[PDB]
Amino acid sequence: RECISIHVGQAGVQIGNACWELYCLEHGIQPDGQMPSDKTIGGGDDSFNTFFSETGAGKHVPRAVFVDLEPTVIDEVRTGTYRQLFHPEQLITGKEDAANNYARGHYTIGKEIIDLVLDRIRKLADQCTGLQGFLVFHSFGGGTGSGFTSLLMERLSVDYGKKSKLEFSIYPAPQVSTAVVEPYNSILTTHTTLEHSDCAFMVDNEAIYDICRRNLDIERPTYTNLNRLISQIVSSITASLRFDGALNVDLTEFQTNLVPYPRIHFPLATYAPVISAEKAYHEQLSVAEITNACFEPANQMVKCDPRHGKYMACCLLYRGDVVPKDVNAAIATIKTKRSIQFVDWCPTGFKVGINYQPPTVVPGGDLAKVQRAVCMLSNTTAIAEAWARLDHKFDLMYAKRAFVHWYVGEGMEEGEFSEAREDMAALEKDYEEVGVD
Amino acid sequence: MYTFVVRDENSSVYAEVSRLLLATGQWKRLRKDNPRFNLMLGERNRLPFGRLGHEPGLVQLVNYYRGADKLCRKASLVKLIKTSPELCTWFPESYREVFLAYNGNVWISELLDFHVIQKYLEKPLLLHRKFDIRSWVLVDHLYNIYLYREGVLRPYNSAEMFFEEFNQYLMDALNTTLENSILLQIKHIIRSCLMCIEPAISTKHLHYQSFQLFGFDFMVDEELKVWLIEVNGAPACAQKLYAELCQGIVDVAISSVFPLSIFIKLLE
Amino acid sequence: MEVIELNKCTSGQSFEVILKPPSDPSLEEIQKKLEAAEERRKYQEAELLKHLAE
Amino acid sequence: REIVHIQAGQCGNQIGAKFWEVISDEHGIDPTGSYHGDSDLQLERINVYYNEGNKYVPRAILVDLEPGTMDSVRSGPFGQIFRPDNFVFGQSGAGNNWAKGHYTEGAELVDSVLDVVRKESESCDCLQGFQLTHSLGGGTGSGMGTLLISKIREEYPDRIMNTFSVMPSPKVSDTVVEPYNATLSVHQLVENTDETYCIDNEALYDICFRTLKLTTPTYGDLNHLVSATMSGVTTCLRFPGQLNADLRKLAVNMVPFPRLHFFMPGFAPLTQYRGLTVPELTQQMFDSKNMMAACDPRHGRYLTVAAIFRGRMSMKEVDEQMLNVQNKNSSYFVEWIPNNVKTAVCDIPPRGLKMSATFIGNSTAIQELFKRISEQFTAMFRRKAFLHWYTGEGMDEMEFTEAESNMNDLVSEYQQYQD
Ligand SMILES: COc1cc([C@@H]2c3cc4c(cc3[C@@H](Nc3ccc5[nH]ncc5c3)[C@H]3COC(=O)[C@H]23)OCO4)cc(OC)c1OC
Ligand SMILES: Nc1nc2c(ncn2[C@@H]2O[C@H](COP(=O)(O)OP(=O)(O)OP(=O)(O)O)[C@@H](O)[C@H]2O)c(=O)[nH]1
Ligand SMILES: Nc1ncnc2c1ncn2[C@@H]1O[C@H](COP(=O)(O)OP(=O)(O)CP(=O)(O)O)[C@@H](O)[C@H]1O
Ligand SMILES: Nc1nc2c(ncn2[C@@H]2O[C@H](COP(=O)(O)OP(=O)(O)O)[C@@H](O)[C@H]2O)c(=O)[nH]1
Ligand SMILES: [Ca+2]
Ligand SMILES: [Mg+2]
Ligand SMILES: [Mg+2]
Ligand code: NA
Repeated sequence: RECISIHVGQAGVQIGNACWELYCLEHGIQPDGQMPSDKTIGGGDDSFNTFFSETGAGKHVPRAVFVDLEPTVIDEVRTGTYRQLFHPEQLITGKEDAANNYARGHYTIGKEIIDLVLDRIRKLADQCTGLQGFLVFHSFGGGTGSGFTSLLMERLSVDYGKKSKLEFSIYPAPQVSTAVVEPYNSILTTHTTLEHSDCAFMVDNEAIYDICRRNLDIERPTYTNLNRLISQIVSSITASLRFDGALNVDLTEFQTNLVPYPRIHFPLATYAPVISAEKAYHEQLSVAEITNACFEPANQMVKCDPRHGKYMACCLLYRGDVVPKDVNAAIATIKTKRSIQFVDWCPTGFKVGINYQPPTVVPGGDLAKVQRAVCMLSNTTAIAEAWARLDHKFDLMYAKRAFVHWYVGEGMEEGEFSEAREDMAALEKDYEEVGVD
Repeated sequence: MYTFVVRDENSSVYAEVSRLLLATGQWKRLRKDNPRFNLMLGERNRLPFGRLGHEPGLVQLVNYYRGADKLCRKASLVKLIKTSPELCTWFPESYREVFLAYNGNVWISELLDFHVIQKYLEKPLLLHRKFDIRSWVLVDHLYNIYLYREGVLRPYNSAEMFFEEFNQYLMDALNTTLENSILLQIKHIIRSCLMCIEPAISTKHLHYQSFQLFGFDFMVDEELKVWLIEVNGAPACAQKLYAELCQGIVDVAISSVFPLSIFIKLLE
Repeated sequence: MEVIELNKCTSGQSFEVILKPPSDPSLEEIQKKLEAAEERRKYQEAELLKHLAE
Repeated sequence: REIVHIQAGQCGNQIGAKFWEVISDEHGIDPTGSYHGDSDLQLERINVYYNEGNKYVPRAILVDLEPGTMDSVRSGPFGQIFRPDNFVFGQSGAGNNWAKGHYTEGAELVDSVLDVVRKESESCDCLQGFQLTHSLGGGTGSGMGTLLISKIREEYPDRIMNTFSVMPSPKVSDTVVEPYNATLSVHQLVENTDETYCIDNEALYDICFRTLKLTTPTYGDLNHLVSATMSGVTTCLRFPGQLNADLRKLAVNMVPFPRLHFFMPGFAPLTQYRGLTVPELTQQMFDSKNMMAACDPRHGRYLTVAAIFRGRMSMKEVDEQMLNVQNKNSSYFVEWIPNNVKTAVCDIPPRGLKMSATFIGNSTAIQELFKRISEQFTAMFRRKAFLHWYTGEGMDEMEFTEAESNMNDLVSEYQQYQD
């Protein structure tokens, strides 16, 4: 079983390069793709083979495709250290981008390049003996990220039907660079993929940015900082697929353990501990400490107050020196002094996975290596707050129909704005029903 | 310079506070929907918090504590006392079928035909004159409890008074000070409630900070024992006490966060 | 808190602690939508070119 | 994403020529087209405005109905760098009549020009669109310019169309009939340009006279502010960076409604060895006296705004300043467009400045400019003064009436949203 990851838009690609780098460091695979640890030269069914493939030369190639409507980003991958790691076909670039327009990437430019990307994915799928699913990483705001991604979602839902697909979308952050029309793009792509997505992990650049200023003491986090921190988080989630484990060992386990209702497939993520590598000595936080930090909004990837939302499921994923007893103790302590409430139709419990392997930090990164860490994936109604915001924005622009023309010009119709907006409005009511009493 | 947006026109207290902010020469009023507001006199109902604290390079503060309705609403207050382990002798019993378990037996059949069923205080301390003890307590972003010193006391048949005057009557008629007879139990009651709900409404680490003034109703019996009636999330103020309390609110809460005692430090 | 489903392997272990118990679209349809735009677009372009000719 | 630059008429050819000189310096290109810059940044996006004996040639087509203007450019410092075949002019001249340019004596040369354009557009790997420079109140660039835009739009209806249009002013006027030519040009642009940078020849003067203290500003003076402003707006396109702006994205983010594609440029330091502080640059950038359009932003409301800071400076301090401005001036920002202001920083500073700031704003105040032009037109048109010079070319009062009207509508639209 193998996971084909797909990276659409700048973000996706960017973050991707990062995730794959961290993956190559964790799995001790050299930049040439030659993994010394690997004894199954061009073979084996080890855990890491889910995200890599062993060539007859012994090099290992990620089972993913980097694609963007412009080339300059994917050209960097082609010219990067991991350039050898990735196969040229895996890298699909175009001549012009969507120029920040959902409609432009989805319809106008989507149709031109949709089939070529589906072919490449299909070549990967054929090499896979049993594809578990697809990991799509993208950004709501950009018009390739939203438009072209949602079109690829519908296509993958048709061509690969059964296979499961996990999202990794990047909620738009005004602090970070952002186009004015990005709320439109976000709603549109949400609405379109809402049924094509099995489980969607959102990462607000607003939250990641402040986390880098705060824990890493970075005044102006660059995308690089932000992507590194995100890669650590993705690695925590992807580690159940890339290593031997009983928790979330296949893509289905993520939906089964975290998504009670299909529409509520957006689980809040919280990670600990984020330590600055510049600091020479760092206090070693305990299993209880990291466990408690998970319940702090500052360490959430999407700002929101879980105290005012019910929980539908919660999973703690520890990496480092962590034992079951520590986890149980911390849970108990935190539960007594925390305002944790689960929906009645759900049991109050926490599935805990622990990987003895410690967190891995990229060399010279601003993240200091830690001896243990935890990343909590919890499905709270509080995530619906982030929907509201975006929604509000939309409205304010949509009342004047500002910037609509551009989209309309791409062949899209003004009705689709209302459709997507109603659907978000339903999804916001569902969250309030499940949690709000 | 500072910006604030008044979204609660009916708020008399905060109406005065916003006027003082204008007077400072360092606070200016914005459109009710204007996002770039340092402070917000949010509306008492459906105040939007999910959009607060997300404006880049803007500190945001609100005149209400999210989740504080539990202590305020009469129904939630009773539940809170009963569910909360920390939360209780000072609070009059209130009420399903347990109410019948009625088996002095006055409350405040026909009533059931006509809420919460709290045993009526048959024996009320009378100056025969019944009075209501109103205390105003403000909680800053640190959740430090502060109790406005001024208080207002708002014939009987079995079937506005200042603290100073009331204390004088207590000393002349009862040989006791308002502080030892009643005001000590008030403090304990206030701290008990607020600190019970403090974890649930704390904004210490939240992206937006909060503050809020409260009015607690106390009823003192013949034995000079205080009894909690209700907590007011948006309490008014005595006309004379309006200026002091509003000014205090501006200095303790608006000014601590946004720098440009008439209160008792129950918590700090 | 009751721990269950305790799995130990060389990579890690997992368990489940419970504090308390509980109380499509056809390719044609896709393509039809995409083509529709095309047309709508074309219409517009034509209109523009016709205004240009006038 | 090459950009086909096109300069028409005297004014258009003069300002365009400096623009090339300036950006050639910044990109380390000398008059011969050879490169000697010390940083690769310069060569990283040079293809946006140049085509490469390892020499970069500007992707510019010069257009005029009289040789004089184009001959001066050829004699200019960078006259060599401009491709000789791209020089395209006639001998009739346009006698300052839109007609003479948009109808009578331009219909000829227009075809010749479209051919060079076609040649440039073919070589371009990805044609971003076209850049045009002209004076809305003259004859070749006012009239013929708008004609080429229309022709261009028909051949390349998928490309962005941007114009640096020089709004005529009584302070710096050449003929009484300049309002007429402007009003006609305005309406052309309203329909066939995606982006138009309004550079009022009035303001420029003022700035020069007042601020820069120049009693008798010459056209060179004004042109100097113009070249600087030009380099500014075009920075993000020329130089690589975090925000690789492009014409299309630029239109997508600053244009809430099509007709409203007219922007007020602003620059600071208005020129010096004392580099301004990031607060100083930020207060001047939004300063009325630093905008090249003669409109008061306070009299209207900013639909959208985009800033760029060139030179080494504190990115954080930059962001802080911008935030302060927006927060202190919240009333001048449309609420219906969330986050309507954005900033960007380039490391390479303008030539001879340690750091600068360029401002691009779609303010409803821009209507002032069109109101001025409309009043003038109305004054003369009410008595049909000088109209025989256009009726002689075959035009009709009705056409003057229509253009007059449209410019009034556009004024109305800017106000509607303003309130
Ligand atoms: C001031 O700096 C500049 C900004 C722009 C516009 C622009 C104009 C705006 C705006 C945002 C943006 C911004 N839009 C954008 C695009 C892609 C994104 N990807 N991810 C985020 C994101 C954001 C620019 C990045 O590309 C552009 O052409 C855009 O807000 C209201 O007005 C063009 C420029 O050239 C002239 C320019 O130089 C002066
Ligand atoms: N965290 C992170 N966010 C990114 C990154 N790149 C872009 N963004 C975000 O991306 C959004 C814009 O989307 P892009 O990825 O740039 O757009 P796109 O997919 O390339 O599509 P186009 O509009 O045609 O370029 C902004 O909101 C940024 O916050 C990144 O590399 N890391
Ligand atoms: N159990 C009880 N015994 C005696 N008196 C009681 C009582 N419950 C309430 N009261 C009196 O009756 C009045 C009604 O109580 P309550 O405070 O709820 O009034 P209210 O509904 O107007 C809210 P508020 O007074 O804060 O505005 C109080 O002022 C109190 O003095
Ligand atoms: N800023 C600036 N304005 C100019 C310049 N030359 C002419 N103008 C303006 O252009 C208008 C006349 O147009 P002109 O250049 O003679 O156009 P033409 O018929 O095509 O040559 C007048 O308002 C002048 O104000 C110049 O070099 N710089
Ligand atoms: Ca292997
Ligand atoms: Mg992109
Ligand atoms: Mg002339
Ligand atoms: Na002739």
